[PDB]
Amino acid sequence: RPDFCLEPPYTGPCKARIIRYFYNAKAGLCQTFVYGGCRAKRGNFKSAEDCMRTCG
Repeated sequence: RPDFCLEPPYTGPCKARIIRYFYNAKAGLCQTFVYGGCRAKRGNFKSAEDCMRTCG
């Protein structure tokens, strides 16, 4: 599990409301967050599956 998996999700400064996934280490599963559309961090996934495969 890369360290980026444990960094908090980042919405960023753009104004869209795109649902993305992040790994919640406490819960042990990937959950959703609202992404603004630009300046994403590494722990920003397009599906629960991509998220679980990388961070799970």
